[PDB]
Amino acid sequence: DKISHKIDIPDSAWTIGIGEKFKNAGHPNVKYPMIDDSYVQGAPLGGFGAGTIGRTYNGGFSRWHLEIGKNKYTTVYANQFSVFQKVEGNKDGVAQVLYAGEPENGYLSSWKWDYPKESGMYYALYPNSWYTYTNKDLPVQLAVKQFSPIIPYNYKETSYPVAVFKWTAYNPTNKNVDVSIMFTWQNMIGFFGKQVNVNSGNFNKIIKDKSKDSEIVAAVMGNISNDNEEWNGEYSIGVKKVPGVDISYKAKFVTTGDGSDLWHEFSKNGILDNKDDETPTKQDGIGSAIAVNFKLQPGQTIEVPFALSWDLPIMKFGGGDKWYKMYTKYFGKNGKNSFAILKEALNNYQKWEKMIDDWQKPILSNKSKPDWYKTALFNELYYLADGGTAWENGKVGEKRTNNMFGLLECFDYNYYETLDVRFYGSFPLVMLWPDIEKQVMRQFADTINVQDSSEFKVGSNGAMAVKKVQGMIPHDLGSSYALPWIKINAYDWQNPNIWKDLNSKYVLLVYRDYVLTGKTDKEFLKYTWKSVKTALDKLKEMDKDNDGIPDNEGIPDQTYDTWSMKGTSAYCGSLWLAALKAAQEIGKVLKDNEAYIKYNEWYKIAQQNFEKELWNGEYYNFDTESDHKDSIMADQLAGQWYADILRLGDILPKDHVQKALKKIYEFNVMKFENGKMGAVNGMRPDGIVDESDIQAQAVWTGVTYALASFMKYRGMTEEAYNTAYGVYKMTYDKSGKGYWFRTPEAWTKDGNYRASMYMRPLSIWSMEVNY
Ligand SMILES: OC[C@H]1O[C@@H](O)[C@H](O)[C@@H](O)[C@@H]1O
Ligand SMILES: [Ca+2]
Repeated sequence: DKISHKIDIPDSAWTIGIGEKFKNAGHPNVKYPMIDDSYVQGAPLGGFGAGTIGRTYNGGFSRWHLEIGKNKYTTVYANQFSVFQKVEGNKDGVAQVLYAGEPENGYLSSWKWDYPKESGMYYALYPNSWYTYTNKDLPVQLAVKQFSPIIPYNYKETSYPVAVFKWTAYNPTNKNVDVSIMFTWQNMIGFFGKQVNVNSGNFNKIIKDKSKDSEIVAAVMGNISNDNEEWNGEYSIGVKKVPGVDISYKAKFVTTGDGSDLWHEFSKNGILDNKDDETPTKQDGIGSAIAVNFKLQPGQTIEVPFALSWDLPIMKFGGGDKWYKMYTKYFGKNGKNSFAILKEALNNYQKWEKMIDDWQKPILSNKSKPDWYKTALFNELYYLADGGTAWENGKVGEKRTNNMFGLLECFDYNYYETLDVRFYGSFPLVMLWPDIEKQVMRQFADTINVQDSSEFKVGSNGAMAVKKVQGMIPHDLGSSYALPWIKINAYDWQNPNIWKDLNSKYVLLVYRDYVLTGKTDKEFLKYTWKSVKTALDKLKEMDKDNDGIPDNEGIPDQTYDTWSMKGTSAYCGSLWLAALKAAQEIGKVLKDNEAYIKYNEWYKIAQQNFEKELWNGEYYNFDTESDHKDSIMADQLAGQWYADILRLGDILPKDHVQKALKKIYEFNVMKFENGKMGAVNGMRPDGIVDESDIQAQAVWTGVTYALASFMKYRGMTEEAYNTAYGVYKMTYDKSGKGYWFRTPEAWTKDGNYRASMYMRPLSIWSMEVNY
């Protein structure tokens, strides 16, 4: 490996060998079908609301999130980078697809597949990833840096459906070498969203943009139809000329054939036929190819950028609603703009690299923080783009001043912005894209007094319940299978209208968003104040025994939606205390004296009673009435966690908080697989895992990172990092379970999982709240 020193890979990048087999991978631990796309994954490409494309460490374009809200894992084998190399004065050269694999069927059988093992590495530090190619049969070594412009406090480039591939080639040998790099892409119009005739009308064209001292050559892969539908638009790939390189292209090769129409040209001398051909296809799949060729002298390096764009302006949801995607604000809505997007990237990618370096640098340059932590912190952010993210710029047909946003909980449970989960998972948004975060919270504020009296069947018990009760915060803002933002509470396993955490979590999220954006946004507090008061007043009515605290009802009436709580719970009860303290503080800011007085009085009574009912001398009991009420819950003081972040002070005595966190570390972490897998949710006082429910005996990745945050700002530094380390290790390490770029909700002690690609572990960013 002589190429690594010509490029700049941070030491904290996650790494794996190209073609590496992983032996220890986890699988779903549930009874019902659940997504398992394997460990062959990589950092995604694409902006927020754009649809994303997962290119794996083996090089394939395989995890397709272009249909917003859907996860489709299938390798489109035509989509590749390939290399030709010939030592000057040899008879023949060699050509190789840079993919550690081959197709299932006979299509593209002419190409040289099966990039060999031990011949390159993949590196990822989201939003950047890299591949190096150090192959004994390729005298020139190559690397590529690939990324999309995901940039905090930037709501423009961050939305773009674009990826840059910046190649570096270096000749360490004593001979001249002829080198070509070729990007191939299938015209994927009709890959999703088209019910019949999936290739029909697809056509490819070549654009040559020759301005002064500059040239871009691109293929635009579209359809002759001007229908404004989810399936229609354009893909583009292309390259920018640099000194020393020539460009060649082929507009049309057949992807549903043996591929020799393209490959006979490239394998001969690395130079394509430059044949334009706009003939539309009928049944056959087609694609385009863009190549560069250059000669490298001994010791010489060259850099060449390629790019990929996709203008698919319309997202459709299963209930029928069609929306424009966010990026259409900047490029237009007609679906004929892929070249413009591509050109913008090719002309500005160096600036974008610098902007990415500027935001990563403060963390990367802090030498008190271990590299493993940095690996997890940046790489967990894959989910903001990859989580079915929807960001609308208008309903198709009919303009407001805001752009509605939603991130899925996950794909298995296809719910937008699940509030009991976003309590943990929305940290990166408040800290890095706060205008989005406030928009999401205003969305929730608007739903609080919605009433929907129609009934649904509750999954856990078969009872019928009202869909949405006035004054109760909803569980979620709909499903991609139905009507995001319009039909809320898509979730039905439990009835969220009787949850005891949603209303308190809502208030805490509101006050968080004010505090962590500098305590200046009074207008945001004003917008949400009526909803905050309503939320707390409604929850207070669920106090059945007059101790001033809502009563859990002996069912799973909160985020641990199979783990029953009864009476006063540490979890919901601490959240209630913190929510009351937040509302007091908002009361003061807004000069609502009577609210301050009321919530202050509620707080004093509740706080006194919480302490009396649950403090046992070492920790706070799980609750006052359950069968294992004295279990040690990892999340028992979630309210105090948030109160620390919100600078609300002590809701409980410092000494007791400290004792409880020490107990959690000593038990839930260190007595669960030697502290190498995170914090188990429930432990019995004798040091054995609580087995009363599957949730009690799992580690929740987001709970655990949040607990690490809580420990850290209570000065338990070693405990904090050791607790977080088990999550990092299981996710990313060779001794883990192979969950990189699909961090799950939960795993049991065997390492097997529930719900890959989950929002909750974005809570790692709560470990950085001074950002
Ligand atoms: O894993 C537990 C989670 O399951 C999801 O299906 C629910 O939508 C969440 O509210 C819950 O917290
Ligand atoms: Ca009560």
